[PDB]
Amino acid sequence: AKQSLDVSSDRRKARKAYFTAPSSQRRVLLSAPLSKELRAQYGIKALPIRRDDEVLVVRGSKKGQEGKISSVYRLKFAVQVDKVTKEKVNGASVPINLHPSKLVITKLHLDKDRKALIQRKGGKLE
Amino acid sequence: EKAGHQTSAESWGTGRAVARIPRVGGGGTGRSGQGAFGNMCRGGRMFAPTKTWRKWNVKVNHNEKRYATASAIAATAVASLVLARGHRVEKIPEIPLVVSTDLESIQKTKEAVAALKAVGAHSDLLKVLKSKKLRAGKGKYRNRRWTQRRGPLVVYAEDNGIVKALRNVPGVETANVASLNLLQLAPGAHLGRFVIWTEAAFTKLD
Amino acid sequence: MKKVEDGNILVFQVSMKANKYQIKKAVKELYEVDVLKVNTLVRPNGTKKAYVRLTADYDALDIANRIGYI
Amino acid sequence: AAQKSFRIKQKMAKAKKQNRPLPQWIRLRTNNTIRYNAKRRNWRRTKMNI
Amino acid sequence: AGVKAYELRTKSKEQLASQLVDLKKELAELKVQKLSRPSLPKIKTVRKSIACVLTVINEQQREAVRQLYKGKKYQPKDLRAKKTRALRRALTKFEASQVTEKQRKKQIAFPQRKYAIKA
Amino acid sequence: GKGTPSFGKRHNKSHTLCNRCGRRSFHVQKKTCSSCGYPAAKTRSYNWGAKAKRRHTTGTGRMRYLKHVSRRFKNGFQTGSASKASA
RNA sequence: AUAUUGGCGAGAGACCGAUAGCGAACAAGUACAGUGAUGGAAAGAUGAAAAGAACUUUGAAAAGAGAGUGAAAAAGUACGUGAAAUUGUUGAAAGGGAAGGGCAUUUGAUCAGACA
RNA sequence: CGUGGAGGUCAGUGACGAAGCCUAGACCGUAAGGUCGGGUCGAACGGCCUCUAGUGCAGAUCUUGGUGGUAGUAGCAAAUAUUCAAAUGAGAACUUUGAAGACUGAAGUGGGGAAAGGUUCCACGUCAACAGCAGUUGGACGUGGGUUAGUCGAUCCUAAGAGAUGGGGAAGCUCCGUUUCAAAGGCCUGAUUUUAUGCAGGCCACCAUCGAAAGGGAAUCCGGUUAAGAUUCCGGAACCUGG
RNA sequence: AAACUUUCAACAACGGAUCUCUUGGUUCUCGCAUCGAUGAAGAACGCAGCGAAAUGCGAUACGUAAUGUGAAUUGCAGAAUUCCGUGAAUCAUCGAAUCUUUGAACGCACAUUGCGCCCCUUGGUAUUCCAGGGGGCAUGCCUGUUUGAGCGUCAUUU
Ligand SMILES: [Mg+2]
Ligand SMILES: [Mg+2]
Ligand SMILES: [Mg+2]
Ligand SMILES: [Mg+2]
Ligand SMILES: [Mg+2]
Ligand SMILES: [Mg+2]
Ligand SMILES: [Mg+2]
Ligand SMILES: [Mg+2]
Ligand SMILES: [Mg+2]
Ligand SMILES: [Mg+2]
Ligand SMILES: [Mg+2]
Ligand SMILES: [Mg+2]
Ligand SMILES: [Mg+2]
Ligand SMILES: [Mg+2]
Ligand SMILES: [Mg+2]
Ligand SMILES: [Mg+2]
Ligand SMILES: [Mg+2]
Ligand SMILES: [Mg+2]
Ligand SMILES: [Mg+2]
Ligand SMILES: [Mg+2]
Ligand SMILES: [Mg+2]
Ligand SMILES: [Mg+2]
Ligand SMILES: [Mg+2]
Ligand SMILES: [Mg+2]
Ligand SMILES: [Mg+2]
Ligand SMILES: [Mg+2]
Ligand SMILES: [Mg+2]
Ligand SMILES: [Mg+2]
Ligand SMILES: [Mg+2]
Ligand SMILES: [Mg+2]
Ligand SMILES: [Mg+2]
Ligand SMILES: [Mg+2]
Ligand SMILES: [Mg+2]
Ligand SMILES: [Mg+2]
Ligand SMILES: [Mg+2]
Ligand SMILES: [Mg+2]
Ligand SMILES: [Mg+2]
Ligand SMILES: [Mg+2]
Ligand SMILES: [Mg+2]
Ligand SMILES: [Mg+2]
Ligand SMILES: [Mg+2]
Ligand SMILES: [Mg+2]
Ligand SMILES: [Mg+2]
Ligand SMILES: [Mg+2]
Ligand SMILES: [Mg+2]
Ligand SMILES: [Mg+2]
Ligand SMILES: [Mg+2]
Ligand SMILES: [Mg+2]
Ligand SMILES: [Mg+2]
Ligand SMILES: [Mg+2]
Ligand SMILES: [Mg+2]
Ligand SMILES: [Mg+2]
Ligand SMILES: [Mg+2]
Ligand SMILES: [Mg+2]
Ligand SMILES: [Mg+2]
Ligand SMILES: [Mg+2]
Ligand SMILES: [Mg+2]
Ligand SMILES: [Mg+2]
Ligand SMILES: [Mg+2]
Ligand SMILES: [Mg+2]
Ligand SMILES: [Mg+2]
Ligand SMILES: [Mg+2]
Ligand SMILES: [Mg+2]
Ligand SMILES: [Mg+2]
Ligand SMILES: [Mg+2]
Ligand SMILES: [Mg+2]
Ligand SMILES: [Mg+2]
Ligand SMILES: [Mg+2]
Ligand SMILES: [Mg+2]
Ligand SMILES: [Mg+2]
Ligand SMILES: [Mg+2]
Ligand SMILES: [Mg+2]
Ligand SMILES: [Mg+2]
Ligand SMILES: [Mg+2]
Ligand SMILES: [Mg+2]
Ligand SMILES: [Mg+2]
Ligand SMILES: [Mg+2]
Ligand SMILES: [Mg+2]
Ligand SMILES: [Mg+2]
Ligand SMILES: [Mg+2]
Ligand SMILES: [Mg+2]
Ligand SMILES: [Mg+2]
Ligand SMILES: [Mg+2]
Ligand SMILES: [Mg+2]
Ligand SMILES: [Mg+2]
Ligand SMILES: [Mg+2]
Ligand SMILES: [Mg+2]
Ligand SMILES: [Mg+2]
Ligand SMILES: [Mg+2]
Ligand SMILES: [Mg+2]
Ligand SMILES: [Mg+2]
Ligand SMILES: [Mg+2]
Ligand SMILES: [Mg+2]
Ligand SMILES: [Mg+2]
Ligand SMILES: [Mg+2]
Ligand SMILES: [Mg+2]
Ligand SMILES: [Mg+2]
Ligand SMILES: [Mg+2]
Ligand SMILES: [Zn+2]
Repeated sequence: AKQSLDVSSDRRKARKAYFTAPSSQRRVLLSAPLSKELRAQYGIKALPIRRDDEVLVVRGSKKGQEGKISSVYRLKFAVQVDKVTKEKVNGASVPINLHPSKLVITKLHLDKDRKALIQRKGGKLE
Repeated sequence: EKAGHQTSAESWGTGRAVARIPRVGGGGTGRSGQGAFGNMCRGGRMFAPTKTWRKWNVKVNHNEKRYATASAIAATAVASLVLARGHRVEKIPEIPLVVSTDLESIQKTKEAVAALKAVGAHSDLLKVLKSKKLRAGKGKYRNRRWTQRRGPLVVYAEDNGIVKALRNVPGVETANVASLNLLQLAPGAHLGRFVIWTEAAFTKLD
Repeated sequence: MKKVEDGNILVFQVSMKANKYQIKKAVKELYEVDVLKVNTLVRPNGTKKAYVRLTADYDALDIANRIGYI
Repeated sequence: AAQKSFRIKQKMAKAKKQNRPLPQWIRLRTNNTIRYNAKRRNWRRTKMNI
Repeated sequence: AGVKAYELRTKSKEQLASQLVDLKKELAELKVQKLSRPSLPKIKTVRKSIACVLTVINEQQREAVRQLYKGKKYQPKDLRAKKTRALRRALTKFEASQVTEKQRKKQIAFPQRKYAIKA
Repeated sequence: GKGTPSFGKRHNKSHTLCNRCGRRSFHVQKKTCSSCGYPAAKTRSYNWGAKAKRRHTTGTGRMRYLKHVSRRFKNGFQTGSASKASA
């Protein structure tokens, strides 16, 4: 149960803020959970997905496949992996859009800033 | 109060082979010529527009209020009522079910559930939980999306943690004896709520 | 293009806010060139055309593919 | 009309520029919703009223 | 590319003017090229570069004036605080707090006392 | 002849474009605008015309300056600059 | 302490659910009418994903026929469901200046139940 | 009896198919209606106690939308008129070129303009809609190109008239007045040889401004040139105004 | 006997009801006090690599500067140096700017991109004419400065 006077349970308002969320706001909404191994490694559950990260699909038809996030397609609330695609009938190839909540992060791309994030959440890093 | 009425539309009088509701004037848009205002008109004002000064609340004599909650309390004894009301008390130790004042001091949900279970509420707790459904209404999109039954009502004399250790368990409610509310004692006006009384609360009753 | 090859005339779209003096001076300063006379018109899209005739010392064709077009 | 003021001509210019089909690439944008240009005017269907 | 301000502010006044003229020559050329070409995005960046340089020339000229007016009655209106028309009329703290000699005495002698009930 | 033969003589404007409101209700001979009142210092409007008002009130345009007053109010009409921080 | 169908920020409803709710859920005070004051609409929904039909064949083309994609084309940018009026084809029947209806049975078609 | 929402309950139904829709198949009810099967369908929904109302349609020359019979019907008949052949094209009564027959008959169906329109002009592409047959054509559709002035107009002037200002009315939006009951303004040079422009004469008291693309008015012509501009470009030869 | 008409059903039309949706509306409640001559509200016209609109912006034109974030934007193209970084972004925030022509709208006009005056400066052999660049000149009223008017009026000259 909410308890504060400044959070709204309202469904209309919630859908509205989702679908019209600004780019910066979607980076955080698009988080992926870490892998069992990465979670022990860094003592941390999840992180906003970020491009050159390495990732395992764990729901849906692509369950079990893996690769590198090639773009975080924030406009579409979706992520693309160079290694997970549709081959069309005309032989042309086309990315498939995946949701971070359906991935698992198996290798992080690290910055000063990424490390600084993991630390701010009280994690530990190899 | 202005809907249906944001036109300058006029009747056309008779002699024009056409019903005499007012009609929007002007030309060139498809709206013009059309029935206006009346309640049978697309875009008309409704019959008897609802008004905020409708009566919403209701006065009840304080003493009758009390008669009712007194009756309701009396019925939380009387197993068959409690049974009839839903409520899975077919194997609780006894009724009224009174429990140690130590309950009011539990801070932790998991301990709180443990205790309710021990004293016999396992099956009512399970009934809520087994009963979540999407509501059949349009209610479903007016902040009223799910449905579920009512669990036991835990009553205490002093909140020393219990109202907070219980607030997250589905269907379980808590009340101070000093208050005590008819909406909870007889949900939907059906006598019989399963009530678990702390001793401290059971004796404050008199 | 033809006016350039045949009439020693550079043709510019030019600011609405500018007059025959300002166009002349501008072309001169920007192009090291000498202007005989400047005709102008307002296009049917809200822009100004300047027919700029250079003096006979200059060769507008030459001077147009020095600025870099064709 | 035919010996005009700059004001009318300025307006006519804006009018000529707004007179064209949808730029077709727009049709392909994510969540695009515009089929065609619904504000297309024509000199012999609707008058400008200056 | 595109110029950065924080590098522009380390340049002399006359360097910045000169880079302005350089960019403008360049923009001029890009525009010649643009019409021999299916597409020409780089033009965008040179014209945002001009924007930047002008901003930085204006910045400097302004804080130059701002400072040689800092600390005098009367400075040009477009360096005066904006606030709001009302706020900008509006008694100053000083004027608002003006109190009569008779008031002042009364305030001194008989101020609101801190007190409490019990005994 | 009061109908269509006479509609053929309609080729002269009673109103042109109004400088202040753009509308083509600037009555030429009267030299005043039937919509916004130009060149009256004030703007035409009437309480018996709520639609017209709504067609023209503040917010139906860009609000080029007023847009920003509430942010500026919110932060107490700040002056100066933001400083700096880290990572 | 009082007011508040305006403004900015918020939390809500035994409220409406696209002919309803504000006129406007959409490039709506738009498009469009009027010399002018003013008047003022219609218009939401493929699918999880365009995977928006490669390729063959007939055709001047639009398209058709195959193929293909898809959980489904009985979802094909005419797109969820897809009523009625009204229409085409197929099948069955009746019909000497209307048709339709009531009680009853023949004839045809069709079907439940119950036997053990 | 039935409908939208509400409290309770049946730990009710459901992607192994909710709701909805179809169905001279079944069953219950005197009836309002209720139940089933089958087909279609795709995400939600119902029984019972109770609460609540924007709660039940055949009508209102009802409202909005859709749809028929009428009916392949009335009709597509004013303005004298069309024809042969080639070419192009999937396709030619209707496009293009040739031929022929005619018409308008300079009070024009010719050659230009004002108002109005606003790109319709011109070129290339080209037919889904539109041009009440057609269409390869178009004032349509797509993409482009195109309007050049010291001398042509505007701009200047004044006309009927409009309309600020000192003022006078009016609660006021504003109304009156226009030289009016006003301390209403600027030119010509001299005086400067600190110096740039203060004073020395004398005048002139005319006291706004808007209002004509037909009235008044400084000044340009011929020849050539474009797909589309031309008294505007090019060639030549002039003229006016200011300095 | 067909055709035709009429009834039923099946598949196909026509049409868009119904069911289920809902970033809209409607009503209630709580908190707050900020438009404008420092040029508001409103208008016009413009501005993107490829936009007609809506949204945004003003010749610095779907943006400049600053700050926070920490790698996108995405219809296509693009840059490529921007990824352990004074640093991506149609991001958030916003304190500094730019802000065409207008509008109470202010040199005069305005169905005109019409017509003056003043100052500084540049160019044309120029205090005087022309052209370019910058900066100015509305009205009422208040305090003050300066210059003045009137036998309205005081004193003081010889
Ligand atoms: Mg918190
Ligand atoms: Mg986090
Ligand atoms: Mg997704
Ligand atoms: Mg009313
Ligand atoms: Mg009738
Ligand atoms: Mg209504
Ligand atoms: Mg329902
Ligand atoms: Mg339920
Ligand atoms: Mg009490
Ligand atoms: Mg040559
Ligand atoms: Mg000209
Ligand atoms: Mg017409
Ligand atoms: Mg019309
Ligand atoms: Mg940048
Ligand atoms: Mg001030
Ligand atoms: Mg009459
Ligand atoms: Mg008429
Ligand atoms: Mg008139
Ligand atoms: Mg008047
Ligand atoms: Mg005015
Ligand atoms: Mg309110
Ligand atoms: Mg509340
Ligand atoms: Mg509506
Ligand atoms: Mg209703
Ligand atoms: Mg409506
Ligand atoms: Mg919506
Ligand atoms: Mg429309
Ligand atoms: Mg749908
Ligand atoms: Mg639909
Ligand atoms: Mg969709
Ligand atoms: Mg096919
Ligand atoms: Mg299906
Ligand atoms: Mg379907
Ligand atoms: Mg298709
Ligand atoms: Mg369908
Ligand atoms: Mg019968
Ligand atoms: Mg019978
Ligand atoms: Mg009932
Ligand atoms: Mg009901
Ligand atoms: Mg209702
Ligand atoms: Mg079903
Ligand atoms: Mg039937
Ligand atoms: Mg049965
Ligand atoms: Mg079935
Ligand atoms: Mg679905
Ligand atoms: Mg009831
Ligand atoms: Mg009703
Ligand atoms: Mg009835
Ligand atoms: Mg009916
Ligand atoms: Mg009837
Ligand atoms: Mg009746
Ligand atoms: Mg009817
Ligand atoms: Mg009808
Ligand atoms: Mg026919
Ligand atoms: Mg016939
Ligand atoms: Mg006839
Ligand atoms: Mg013919
Ligand atoms: Mg003849
Ligand atoms: Mg004759
Ligand atoms: Mg003719
Ligand atoms: Mg002509
Ligand atoms: Mg026209
Ligand atoms: Mg033509
Ligand atoms: Mg065709
Ligand atoms: Mg046509
Ligand atoms: Mg036709
Ligand atoms: Mg045809
Ligand atoms: Mg065209
Ligand atoms: Mg064109
Ligand atoms: Mg002349
Ligand atoms: Mg002039
Ligand atoms: Mg007057
Ligand atoms: Mg005049
Ligand atoms: Mg004249
Ligand atoms: Mg004349
Ligand atoms: Mg000639
Ligand atoms: Mg030419
Ligand atoms: Mg011609
Ligand atoms: Mg000549
Ligand atoms: Mg000569
Ligand atoms: Mg001379
Ligand atoms: Mg026979
Ligand atoms: Mg069927
Ligand atoms: Mg519905
Ligand atoms: Mg949905
Ligand atoms: Mg709401
Ligand atoms: Mg509240
Ligand atoms: Mg206004
Ligand atoms: Mg945009
Ligand atoms: Mg871009
Ligand atoms: Mg930084
Ligand atoms: Mg932003
Ligand atoms: Mg600027
Ligand atoms: Mg003025
Ligand atoms: Mg001007
Ligand atoms: Mg100036
Ligand atoms: Mg004074
Ligand atoms: Mg004095
Ligand atoms: Zn106006």
